[PDB]
Amino acid sequence: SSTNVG
Amino acid sequence: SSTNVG
Amino acid sequence: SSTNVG
Amino acid sequence: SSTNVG
Repeated sequence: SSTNVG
Repeated sequence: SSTNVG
Repeated sequence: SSTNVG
Repeated sequence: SSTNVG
């Protein structure tokens, strides 16, 4: 899984 | 899964 | 699954 | 599944 917040 | 917030 | 918020 | 919010 991956979570990316710019 | 992936969650991307610009 | 994927969630993308611009 | 996918959810995209511009």
